[PDB]
Amino acid sequence: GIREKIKLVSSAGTGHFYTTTKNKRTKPEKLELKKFDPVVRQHVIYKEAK
Amino acid sequence: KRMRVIREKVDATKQYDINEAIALLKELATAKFVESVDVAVNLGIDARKSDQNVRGATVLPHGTGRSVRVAVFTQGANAEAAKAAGAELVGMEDLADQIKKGEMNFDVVIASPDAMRVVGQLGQVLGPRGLMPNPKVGTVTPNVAEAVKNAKAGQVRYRNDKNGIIHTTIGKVDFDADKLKENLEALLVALKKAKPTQAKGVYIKKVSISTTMGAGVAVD
Amino acid sequence: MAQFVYTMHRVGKVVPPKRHILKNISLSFFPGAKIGVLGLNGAGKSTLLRIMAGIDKDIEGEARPQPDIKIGYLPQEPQLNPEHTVRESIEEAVSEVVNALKRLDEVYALYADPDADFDKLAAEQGRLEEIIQAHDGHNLNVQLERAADALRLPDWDAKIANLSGGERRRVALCRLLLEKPDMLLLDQPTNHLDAESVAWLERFLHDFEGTVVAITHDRYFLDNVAGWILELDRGEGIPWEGNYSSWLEQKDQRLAQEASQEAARRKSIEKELEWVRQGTKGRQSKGKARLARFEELNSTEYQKRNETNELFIPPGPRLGDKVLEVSNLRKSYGDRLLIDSLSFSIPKGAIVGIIGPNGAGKSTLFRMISGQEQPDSGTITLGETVKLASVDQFRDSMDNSKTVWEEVSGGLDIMKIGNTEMPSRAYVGRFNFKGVDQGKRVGELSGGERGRLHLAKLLQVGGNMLLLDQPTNDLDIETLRALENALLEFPGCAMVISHDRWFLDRIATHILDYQDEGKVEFFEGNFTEYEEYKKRTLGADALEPKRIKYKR
RNA sequence: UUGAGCCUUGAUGUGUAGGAUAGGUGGGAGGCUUUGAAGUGUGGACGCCAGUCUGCAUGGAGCCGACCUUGAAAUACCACC
Ligand SMILES: Nc1ncnc2c1ncn2[C@@H]1O[C@H](COP(=O)(O)OP(=O)(O)OP(=O)(O)O)[C@@H](O)[C@H]1O
Ligand SMILES: Nc1ncnc2c1ncn2[C@@H]1O[C@H](COP(=O)(O)OP(=O)(O)OP(=O)(O)O)[C@@H](O)[C@H]1O
Ligand code: NA
Ligand code: NA
Repeated sequence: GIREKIKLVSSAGTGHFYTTTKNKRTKPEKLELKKFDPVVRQHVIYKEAK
Repeated sequence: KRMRVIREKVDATKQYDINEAIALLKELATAKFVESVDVAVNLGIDARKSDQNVRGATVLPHGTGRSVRVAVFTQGANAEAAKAAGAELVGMEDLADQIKKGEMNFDVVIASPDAMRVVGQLGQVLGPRGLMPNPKVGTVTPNVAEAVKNAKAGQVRYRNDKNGIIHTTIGKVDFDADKLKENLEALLVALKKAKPTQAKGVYIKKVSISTTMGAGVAVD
Repeated sequence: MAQFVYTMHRVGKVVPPKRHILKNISLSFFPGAKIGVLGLNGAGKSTLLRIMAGIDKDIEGEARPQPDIKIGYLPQEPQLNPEHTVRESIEEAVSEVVNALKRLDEVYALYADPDADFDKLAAEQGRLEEIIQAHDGHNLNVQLERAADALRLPDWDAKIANLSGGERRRVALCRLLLEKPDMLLLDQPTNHLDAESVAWLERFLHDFEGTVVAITHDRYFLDNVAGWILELDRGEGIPWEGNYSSWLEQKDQRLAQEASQEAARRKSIEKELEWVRQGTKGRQSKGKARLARFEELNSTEYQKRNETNELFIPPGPRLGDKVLEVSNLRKSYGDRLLIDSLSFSIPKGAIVGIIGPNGAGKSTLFRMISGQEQPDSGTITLGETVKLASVDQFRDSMDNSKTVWEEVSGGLDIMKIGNTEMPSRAYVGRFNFKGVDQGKRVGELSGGERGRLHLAKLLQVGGNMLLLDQPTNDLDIETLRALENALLEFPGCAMVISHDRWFLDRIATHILDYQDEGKVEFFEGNFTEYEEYKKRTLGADALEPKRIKYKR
């Protein structure tokens, strides 16, 4: 096991985040995708967090 | 010599009453001079932060007793308004480089809310001694009638030093000690009103009173 | 009592592999304290500096500065603008005062205008009447005219592209300093400075209070200023009070004791393994508790991450008598003459150390030798047997988005050094880049590791006229001595440019000393023989320092 | 015997160019100098090494301010220093 849990914090300022596993060794670059934010009800960009 | 001898008279350890300090200081009337007053207010405030510096101007009630030339720079017929009101010097907007080209011994700031022609070199030609005026002090306005009397009154600025230590002229010994105490109260209230946006502890850490050739005494 | 500027409490740090470069470092700092941080390339010194300056908060534990202290952080490789000039780069540092003057002149324009004269002023100018006072925006001109003298900055018209390596660090130092800060955190502040600048900086640092945490591999630099030493060996923080000479013996003692304890633990593990493997002897116990104790005894310990050893240098084509002579060389940039009427001839099988001030043409010489430039007079005459291999002065030529192995080899399972091929993995492993440490991206590399990798990548041409431009950039003591012993065995010719004369004292056989007016003089021998020459034809002149200072 | 703190007494602060070791505001102004000079040996710490502070030698009545050629000016109290 080398994949460790990360959470994709939102970018609308609300408190909402997904969680996933990311190989921090071979992918030092941070993730950012477009995911659904059910608080504001819109497809916003989710940035990488702790 | 005499300063070392009167070191016995001075009691710098003990802080002293507002009027007891003047009682001590007036016994030094043996100096061969006018013996002016050289108060030093010592506030508690950190000078490095910009917001914690104060530079105002207040009109002392009983005056200073010493006068200097007042120079007013007007863009147009502004430099002649004091010529009919007692202004020491009038400078024209077309005479910005010739306002004090020969002599600069004119300790009066320039107030002209309409003529903004002459300022001076931007590089301590009129910015090192404070020749650049602004309405924050109080002189920035197009009404010179008030400033004509304010120059004779001697509205003293609050020159904030490297650690909040300010001096002024407070009605030299020839003025009565009651007038001196009135000046003290009027300056203390003014600076208390002047207190900056951030303050801690006690604002006024100390006050000392002295003479150009006369030793210093606490004020409390 | 009182004091206590900065604190760290149980400040761990975990890297993607798994190890903890920092774990359980709890310590505090005091006003007017100088700390020198030691360690090896990979110990975590630069990460600790970043944490202490507060760049990264991905720690476990706490890291607090006392409020109202200004922190000046000098990183490993400061990044500037290749478009800017020295004037517009330094002018950025004092930013609240340039805008203060500009806005004050604009308000001097707008105040006589009768439009909102009592609204546009009392709210806006008042916020500046003290920004021009506390920071003193009026006298920045004389402040800069004085502060330029001490560092002896390049000319104002100079461009960053035209700027040389040492002058770039000088400019960055001025920019960082001008804030007048209390905490001064520097990571290898003297990478490119010469004797004059280094002595000046290590006098100013000792004078300047507010606590200074400095990363340094230089014993002599550290000794003058450091009052405390932080070790930072293998995820532990060892504080030592003394000097470098006293601390080195304690470090050696610690290593010896750890090795002895390692051997004792090994022997115990053998002895218990024999009992574990013995029989049963009837219907008796065999001691499940003893088994559990033995199983617990099988722990792990970290070998010192890089006790790097002698590097690899593959020699190439045989070289004859002609070693690229130079005749009547003259160089200039506009009117600024660097070298005039230079003529010499390197012998065969020699090492030539080049010494001189900053921006005196040392890199320019390699530039014109490698064909990048042209000589304004004379000619350099290469030998036809000569193979060229010149190391760039700057690490900033790799691509940070590539792995170590890919960057060095080129994505080939077998590459070639010189003429014989040998596998790329082995070629990199010869530079102490083990299989595990193979996988880190070259953007995720310490200064010393980056230097080692860049050297390894460039030295694969298999040439024999090695033009090294400061290989001693970010090298530890052992890393330096590995290359220092490998170079003495080089068959081909080696031309080396450096500022630390102690490295050259062991390897240099010919000397190129720069001087004023653009005077470059050749010499045959080592530095002790150079001193002998000076003493035989001497001159009484020792009045080097003047201590210009910064503030009036 | 000593660590540390506090309060008072002293001393120290040499970028360039005005004059030559000058930290900040002074408050404004010639007063200091005579409990005995600018001057004549040197006491000694330090120095960037030109010297400026200072023990003692007779007499013992002297310097600058102001002008400013540089951003700033004149050690000629006292202030948190
Ligand atoms: N993503 C990563 N994967 C693996 N190792 C990493 C990663 N990021 C950093 N590291 C390692 O963490 C360590 C960081 O060390 P740091 O940057 O403090 O330099 P140093 O060698 O301690 O000091 P200096 O280079 O200044 O002499 C290095 O050993 C580096 O290889
Ligand atoms: N293209 C250029 N235009 C103008 N000046 C230049 C140019 N290239 C170099 N210079 C100048 O030539 C001088 C020598 O630069 P060089 O690169 O040789 O430095 P160096 O002596 O090796 O210094 P360092 O100690 O930084 O390594 C410097 O004054 C630099 O500003
Ligand atoms: Na580093
Ligand atoms: Na160079």
